[PDB]
Amino acid sequence: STGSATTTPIDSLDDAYITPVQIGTPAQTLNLDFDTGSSDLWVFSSETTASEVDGQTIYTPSKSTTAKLLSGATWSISYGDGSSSSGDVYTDTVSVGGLTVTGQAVESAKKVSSSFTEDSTIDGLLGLAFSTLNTVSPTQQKTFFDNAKASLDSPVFTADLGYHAPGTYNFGFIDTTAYTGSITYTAVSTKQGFWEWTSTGYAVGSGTFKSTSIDGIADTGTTLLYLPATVVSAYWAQVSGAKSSSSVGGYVFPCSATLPSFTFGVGSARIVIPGDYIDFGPISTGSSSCFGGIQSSAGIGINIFGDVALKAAFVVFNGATTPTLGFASK
Repeated sequence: STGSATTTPIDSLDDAYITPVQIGTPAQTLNLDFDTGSSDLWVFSSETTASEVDGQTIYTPSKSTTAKLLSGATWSISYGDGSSSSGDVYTDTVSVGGLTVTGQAVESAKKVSSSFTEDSTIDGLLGLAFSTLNTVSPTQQKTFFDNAKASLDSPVFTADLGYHAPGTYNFGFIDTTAYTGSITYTAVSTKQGFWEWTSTGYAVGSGTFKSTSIDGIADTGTTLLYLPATVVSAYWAQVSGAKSSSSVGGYVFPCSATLPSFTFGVGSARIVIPGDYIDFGPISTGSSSCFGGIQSSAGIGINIFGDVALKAAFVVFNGATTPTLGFASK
């Protein structure tokens, strides 16, 4: 089997991407944030505290003839941005782009933190990291991909995120028309539950490539590119007037600037992030200070190849017995 679904930016900045997901019988379609940095499929629901729902579409398990309470199971998750959610668990039928899993754990939120409430466009998350990170207790549950894997034509999924445009998540096949050149595959460590790999270096604009190992995670659920402070300083030094602002929470730059590209290495291959992808717009409405899309990972404890980096590539998440990642230009 295979599946193929379009993923759409939630706003004009590509702050996140939503993908429609069918849950239950009859189908209830929710727009979920596919997150290769976490491993829980959780949704706003008829159980979510009413004051914490503000425009999201909810899953109502009592209206699904295939929903079953997973007795005694609870979940609770905290994300790197400080947001969180928790609740109980049903199993139900879940379909993505024509690919169906029966008995998928659907984590129903009883509580969500303010940032989730305040984002009416995201109805929940669909985790695509390794199932060892799933938070369901006392019986840990599998991700949608883990449950689908054995049925897929090939044990892979691909992320093809758009810049200010829709893109595609495919399951079970590699669309050879969706990228240019060849796909370069690179080793993955699953020791922390992430799609963790080592980039071979970077370049800023037209500058020379610096060969240096940068361990980090391929994380579709993180907006920006978080790299070591040395690398980030080297980037922003090429932008007149750019500075790190403690009050804003990162590097800002004059909105009048033209940003240089940023290249990262995948083995001997190179992925180029155009400068425009690194512009996240005014820090507040009407400001001429703009927020940068490359930020320091110092204090986060891990480097994160988030959407800014991944949207410059066609990315293969290879869930073979020994997982690997593939990157191609597009």
